[PDB]
Amino acid sequence: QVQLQQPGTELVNPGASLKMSCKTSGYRFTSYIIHWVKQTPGQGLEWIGAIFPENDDTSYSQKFKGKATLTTDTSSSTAYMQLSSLTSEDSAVYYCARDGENVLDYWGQGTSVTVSSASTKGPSVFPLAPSSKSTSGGTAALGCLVKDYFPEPVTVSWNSGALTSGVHTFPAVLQSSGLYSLSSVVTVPSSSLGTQTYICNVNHKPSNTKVDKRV
Amino acid sequence: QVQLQQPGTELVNPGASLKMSCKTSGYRFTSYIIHWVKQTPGQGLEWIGAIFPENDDTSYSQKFKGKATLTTDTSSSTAYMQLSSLTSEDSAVYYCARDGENVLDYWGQGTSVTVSSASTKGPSVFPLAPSSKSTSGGTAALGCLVKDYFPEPVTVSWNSGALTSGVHTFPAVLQSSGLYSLSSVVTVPSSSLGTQTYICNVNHKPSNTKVDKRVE
Amino acid sequence: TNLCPFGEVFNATRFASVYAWNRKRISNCVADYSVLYNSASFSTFKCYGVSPTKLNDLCFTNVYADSFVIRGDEVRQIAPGQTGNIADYNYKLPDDFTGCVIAWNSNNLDSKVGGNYNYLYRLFRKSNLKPFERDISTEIYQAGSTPCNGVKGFNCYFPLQSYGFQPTYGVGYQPYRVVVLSFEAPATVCGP
Amino acid sequence: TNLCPFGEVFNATRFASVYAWNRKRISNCVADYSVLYSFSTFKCYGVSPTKFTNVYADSFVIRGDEVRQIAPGQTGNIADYNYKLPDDFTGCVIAWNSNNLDSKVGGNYNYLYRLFRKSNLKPFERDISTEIYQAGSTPCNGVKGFNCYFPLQSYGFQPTYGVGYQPYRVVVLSFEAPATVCGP
Amino acid sequence: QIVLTQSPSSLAVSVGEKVTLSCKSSQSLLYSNNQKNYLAWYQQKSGRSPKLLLHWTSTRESGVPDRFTGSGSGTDFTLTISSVKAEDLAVYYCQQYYTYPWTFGGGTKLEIKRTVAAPSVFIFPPSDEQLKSGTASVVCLLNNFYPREAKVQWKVDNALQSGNSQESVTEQDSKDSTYSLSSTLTLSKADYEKHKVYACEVTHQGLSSPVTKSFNRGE
Amino acid sequence: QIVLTQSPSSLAVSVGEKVTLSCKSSQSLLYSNNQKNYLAWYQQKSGRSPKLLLHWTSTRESGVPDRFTGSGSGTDFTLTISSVKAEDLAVYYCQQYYTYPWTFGGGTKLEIKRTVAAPSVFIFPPSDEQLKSGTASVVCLLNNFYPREAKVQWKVDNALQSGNSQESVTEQDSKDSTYSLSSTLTLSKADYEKHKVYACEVTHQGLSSPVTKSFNRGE
Ligand SMILES: *[C@@H]1O[C@H](CO)[C@@H](O)[C@H](O)[C@H]1NC(C)=O
Ligand SMILES: *[C@@H]1O[C@H](CO)[C@@H](O)[C@H](O)[C@H]1NC(C)=O
Repeated sequence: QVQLQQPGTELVNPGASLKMSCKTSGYRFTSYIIHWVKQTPGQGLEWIGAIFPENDDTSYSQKFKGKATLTTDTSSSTAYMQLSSLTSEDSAVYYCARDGENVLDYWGQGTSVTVSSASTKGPSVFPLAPSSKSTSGGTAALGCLVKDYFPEPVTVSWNSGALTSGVHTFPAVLQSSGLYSLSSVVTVPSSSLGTQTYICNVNHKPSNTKVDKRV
Repeated sequence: QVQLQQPGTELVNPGASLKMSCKTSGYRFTSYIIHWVKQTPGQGLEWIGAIFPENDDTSYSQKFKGKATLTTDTSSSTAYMQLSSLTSEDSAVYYCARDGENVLDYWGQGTSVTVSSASTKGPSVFPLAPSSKSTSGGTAALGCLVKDYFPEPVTVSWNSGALTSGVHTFPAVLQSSGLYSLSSVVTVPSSSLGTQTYICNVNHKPSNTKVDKRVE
Repeated sequence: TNLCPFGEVFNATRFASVYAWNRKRISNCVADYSVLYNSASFSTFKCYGVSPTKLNDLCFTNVYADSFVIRGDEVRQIAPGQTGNIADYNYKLPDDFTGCVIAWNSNNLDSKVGGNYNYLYRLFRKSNLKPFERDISTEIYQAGSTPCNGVKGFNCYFPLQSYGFQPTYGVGYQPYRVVVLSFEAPATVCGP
Repeated sequence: TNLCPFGEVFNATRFASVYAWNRKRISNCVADYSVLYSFSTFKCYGVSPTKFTNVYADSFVIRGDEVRQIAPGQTGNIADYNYKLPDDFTGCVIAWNSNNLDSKVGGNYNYLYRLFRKSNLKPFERDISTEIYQAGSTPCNGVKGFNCYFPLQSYGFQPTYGVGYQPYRVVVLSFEAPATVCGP
Repeated sequence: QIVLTQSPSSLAVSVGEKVTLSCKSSQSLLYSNNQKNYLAWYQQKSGRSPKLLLHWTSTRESGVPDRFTGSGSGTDFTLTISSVKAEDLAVYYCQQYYTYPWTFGGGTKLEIKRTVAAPSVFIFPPSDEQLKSGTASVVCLLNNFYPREAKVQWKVDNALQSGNSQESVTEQDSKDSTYSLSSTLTLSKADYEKHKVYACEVTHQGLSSPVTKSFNRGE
Repeated sequence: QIVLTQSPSSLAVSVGEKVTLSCKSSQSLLYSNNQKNYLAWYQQKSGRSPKLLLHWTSTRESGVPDRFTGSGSGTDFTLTISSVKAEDLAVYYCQQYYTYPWTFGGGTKLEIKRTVAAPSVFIFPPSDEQLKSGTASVVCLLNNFYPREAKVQWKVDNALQSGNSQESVTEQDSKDSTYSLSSTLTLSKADYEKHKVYACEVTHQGLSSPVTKSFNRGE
């Protein structure tokens, strides 16, 4: 039950600083060193640095010296990374990982940092209804439209997790508004449309908005 | 010095009866009751019964009533369990324990009873020599093969008790012969093979056989 | 000037059981101890911290006479620094004991054909009695972890046993009446 | 026929570091403990303090805050990596303040402890290893660096320190065929 | 700083094929004392954290299928998958732990080859709830298609539309090795009610034409 | 007879994990007079006798570590280990002293889940002394490995052997939480002197390639 927990999203005004956490559980914090890794979307993994929780000794890549400061709180079992003077390059997913006998077996889910002066906006969810093309192969397509949201990301689930088959959630596209939009579609039997009930669950954690929409 | 002492091993012919001892020391025998517990290998603990040494009052499990008789000798401070009509199912470790201030805090080592018509046979110790082709990283394994012994158990020590780290004494296996064989191995620095001398000490308390074999 | 009422303690028709031992305060009176020592009706008359001979002229702040019946073998235990059932769980004397233990055979009075079941002793106790401590409890003794519920069974036993004094028994198992005189409120018991 | 030498352990001028603890076998002699029982700690386990084939005397110096760790079932750097007592221990643990002898102005750095080990010590085990400790996947090669640390630290006993961080001399007597150590 | 070079950056393989991935190091990752090579292999599937598959070059972690195997010494190392499965779709990275700074390779993206699959084309008319907001969004779904190349053009009343459409393509599926596309045409409610036929024109290899999916507004 | 049911019979947990073990009784073990529950907990490490950890459900014995805690009332009781340690590998038993007959549960074996460690393979030739007795034993040691599952194949002159080998596995270590395995190939002196290359091939999760250790009679 070794768990490394990171905040999912941070919205940072440009030119500002951010400190991001890596709460740890299931192990003695002082015993294991914590590594920090950066992945820009569509790009590979970059090592920023490592901290030993016992003495706070630090090792860093040349690029992150003076950009990243690694710190530790023994009581909270939490590791922190602070970045300075944030710019567009600093917009990425930052990962916390734990060294062990197996190297980096334990990784966090990730923290996505968006460097924007923009404001959090919640999504407006509208339905894509199964249409009178009955039947499109014995199979019918239905979905939800998630629109007008910032920052990324939004999570879409179907039937509270029960529906995982035939579900395609499309990558978000930035509209001219500066707001993102996505579509989630599920392919289901046309026989089920009268009987089964299909509800999409949309969560935009940055705006603290959860929407359940039935199709 | 509260001590409950039981014989380590007993060999019984099938159809016969075994009386086993639990000598007690360090306390007034009459003051504390003695419980008897059975463990079949790889399995859990089963209560047989209890005796109060003052009046010889006894309580038994329905399974062991008519199989187990509990007795005491006040002068010798010894408690006894007699088992009757021994069968292979009665082959197990029998433990004696004292109900003290808080349940069973003082237990004995346990008596392993083997029900067999076979005789006690002492071990043959053969050397497991390290490889000259070594090394894989500076570490070498040497060992002793203890073979053709009945009944269990055998104890192996390395260098008269000095060598405790890197030692793996494997669980014994029953061969088709009806005799047990085991291996004891120690991982040692390869550099030490010329300097230090490795001798294994094998004891089979059932046969009073003690063997010291030098490896290389 | 009024003589102390030792006759009440020594010549009581019925004596008490050792577990339920009886204590009488002796105060505001004059007692001749030597008369008892030369009474010569006593198998045991041992004085600790004092001599029977000089006892006749002395005064004490408080005198307690403790009276009970035990068996003849157990008279040795009614003494300082002694161990055994009577000493451990029935009647205990202090190591710093100043006083006299007097005992006599009571087979003529305390023994019956068929047995005298009235006299009792404690065989079982969780702890040893501290000096001059009386436990008259009749609760079931737990020799094990399992609870009793006031009911007997394995691990659960009544704590008192009976001497069952019978006339043709041997002298050790025969009844003995014991009076322990304890001496240390101004002095209220002067010897002549 | 000889008087057992408790004095050679308790009144020893010099005491060992906890990692390098010393053991003396007490045997073939007469031993009295009412005489021994001047000491901050005198706890007996498995036996009664108020009331054995061989006796072993283990002697070391630790800080006062860490005397509690010299007990059965105790977890801490001293129990975990320096001196371990079995949970089934039968014996007596005695300790006393040694600030007068084991503290120095500027510090006494001659008393040391193990802060780092891969495994907890087995009961009655001694590690006198001074090898660099690897806290990470990267190899150390006998050289300090990140992931690479000397395993031992110094108490640095100083005279004006608080009692908890002050030096304590601890003797653990372990009680363990025939018999050659008899209470007279 | 030790430099890890992975070749190739991307490769496409059929299911059942053996794959050999390569990591080359600027400096030897062999340690003389243990004779072990300090390299680790990671797999990151889409939208997920990296997973350790192998450590010390050849050591598989618990739960890793035996198809994944590690070999190499010094500067040259290889990750071998015997019989790749569709779920093996991921970017595979090598990391060195011999010296600090710790370094990772660029990664190899494993793509899966599959037979051509025509898309299934569906059109979704704007919801009444959205029209209340004054915005109409028409969504066209191209579903379960290989290869990825596809074009969608929107024709309102047979007039080609420009500047009002945005498209998103999914990553390859873990099971069918296929891609899906969504084109959204966004118009004001006012423009939506001025036109009747909204059509999605689809171009794909498995499709034998520029194919049209259409709906009439109000119908 | 009171019945104590322990679930699970076995569990595997990581170091630093919290373990809750259950004891369920057919009858209530609560004594109304004292509000005490007459259940006890014991730990039996391999090769050792049972040791009392807790009495009256929650009362820990002297010397027992603070991590061990007991809880419950009536019929449902639990033993909690906070931050499980590697030495905590043992079989834990629950006993009732409320009534005689005294009863014990089946037991729950705490096993430690660790990181895969590949085996170190060692081959030992038959001794000259054993041969004088007419029997040859070839021993293979696989040392310090997790997971426990490992396969040993005996090949003589590249001939797979069946029915001539017996294996033993050690219990998990109190420190490294690993396992060690011994296979003994037993064959006649005659068969031994008829062939030359005696080899042990080992397959395990930690090994990407099979590891063979071999010897030739006379080398
Ligand atoms: C008890 O009675 C006898 C006979 O009368 C007498 O001699 C004795 O003194 C009496 N006991 C006491 C202590 O007065
Ligand atoms: C240590 O010396 C002092 C003074 O001579 C003495 O009182 C003490 O008993 C000695 N300790 C031991 C254990 O002999």
